[PDB]
Amino acid sequence: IIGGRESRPHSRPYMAYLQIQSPAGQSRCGGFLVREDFVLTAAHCWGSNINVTLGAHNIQRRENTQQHITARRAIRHPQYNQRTIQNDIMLLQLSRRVRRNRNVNPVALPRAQEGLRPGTLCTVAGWGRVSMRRGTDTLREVQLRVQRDRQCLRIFGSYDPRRQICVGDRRERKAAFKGDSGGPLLCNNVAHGIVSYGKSSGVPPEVFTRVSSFLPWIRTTMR
Amino acid sequence: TVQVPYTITVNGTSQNILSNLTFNKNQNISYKDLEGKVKSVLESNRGITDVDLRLSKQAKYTVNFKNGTKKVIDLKSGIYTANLINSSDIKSININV
Amino acid sequence: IVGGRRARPHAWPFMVSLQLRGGHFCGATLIAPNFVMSAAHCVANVNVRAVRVVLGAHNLSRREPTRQVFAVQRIFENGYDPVNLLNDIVILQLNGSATINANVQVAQLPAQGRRLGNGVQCLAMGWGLLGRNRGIASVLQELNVTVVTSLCRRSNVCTLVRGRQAGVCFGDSGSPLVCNGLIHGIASFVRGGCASGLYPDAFAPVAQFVNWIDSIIQ
Repeated sequence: IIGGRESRPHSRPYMAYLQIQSPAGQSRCGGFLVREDFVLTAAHCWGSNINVTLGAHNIQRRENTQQHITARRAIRHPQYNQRTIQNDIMLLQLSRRVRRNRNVNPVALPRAQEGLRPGTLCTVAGWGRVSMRRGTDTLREVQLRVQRDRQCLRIFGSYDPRRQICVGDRRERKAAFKGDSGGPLLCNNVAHGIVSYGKSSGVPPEVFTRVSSFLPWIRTTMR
Repeated sequence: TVQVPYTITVNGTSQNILSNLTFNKNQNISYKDLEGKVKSVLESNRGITDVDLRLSKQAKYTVNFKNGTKKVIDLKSGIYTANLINSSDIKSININV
Repeated sequence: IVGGRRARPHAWPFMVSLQLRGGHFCGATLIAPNFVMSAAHCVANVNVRAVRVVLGAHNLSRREPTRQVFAVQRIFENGYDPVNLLNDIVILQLNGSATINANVQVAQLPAQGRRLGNGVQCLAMGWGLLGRNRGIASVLQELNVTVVTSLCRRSNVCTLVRGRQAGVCFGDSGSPLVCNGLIHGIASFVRGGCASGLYPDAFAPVAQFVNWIDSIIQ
């Protein structure tokens, strides 16, 4: 998280921390629990084999609170375009169910088919890198502003406001950055977006997947 | 047994993922080897294939070393250096296509 | 070296191996008892603190008694351009002088401005990869090669192994090119891959830099 402050421990019990095995190395993402056995994340956080971690805060400590679960399935969206990062939404189904409690229980998705409204302040969170050289052991969070879809249509070649949200004041140093992919964008304690891409420089605005544009496919999939 | 972080930029956009290339610690490799991993992650992370690299206007990666130096390498240039380079001297890799 | 043979033990007493923990990463030549010569890109992205200079080696896997090891105390470059691969030459001052013997000797340089012509017979060498796969050599390899002029630069010295896929490979950077008993080249870069059989290898032309080399070593 760029431009943020350390999150209060377990104040956000839906956060997942994904460890991903690639053909050539490892990748690390965030995600969020949307049902007691289901994690919502990004689709470019897919790997052959994915160890999920719930209920953590200091992710580099072997904590009493954490639950370490592997992903039974990794369901990428069928129309996910790798090249343009279009339809960047993946469901992870856990290999055993979580114990609901103080530090592990899901966040709500939106009621049918409402993305967002410009000007709105929302919160994104994750264990992503905080700068070009350092990362975090701990969950950190920053409060971003929803932008007018004009901004992104000028800067990103493949931005689609039907399925994506445009987020982040260009003037502030506030964004989600590397390692935050698949984290939730919360407004009113509802996950309206999934952290997806932006410029490599961290320079806002950046693009989130509009969760509510895939509500039919999420229910279907968990069914 | 070491992790080298890399970033990929394709057509201006870059996924917000923390990506790592695994290397055996303290292992001397060449820039063919480095190019083949760069071509690898370009295909897996972004669907970017050799004919895509060829068709693009310019495609390169930059290796940032821990001694604050950098080396910038063009993927469409045929040229590369007959030097072995140490895995554990690499700080990070920036791919840009 | 790709397509080469093992050299007679200590046939080239000026051959040098530059090493870090993981071992050899470039070649080099002894040009004075406290001065070795290698290619610029060899050191540009390494920490010179750890470069060890191995004089008098033959099989890099073994303990050798003939060996002598120095650190680099100071480097000298002569307008290195890392993008264009121009003036790809560097001189390293060791933290001591070599005990010259049958296994450690100084090589002999050409005259300033002497340019080699198309067809000259030369010898290339190094502990580089033995083919496009496989690993660093153990025993120092050598290869008879022919200086060429087509598909090259006036600021480079190219070689070719006609009708064979042979040439330098990774780990040969900074290794000498020998022509008429003199060191005329410094192994610099390849094209379209090791041992292409189509594109010549490229050596930094040592004779364009002779005045600069002399003044530093006296």
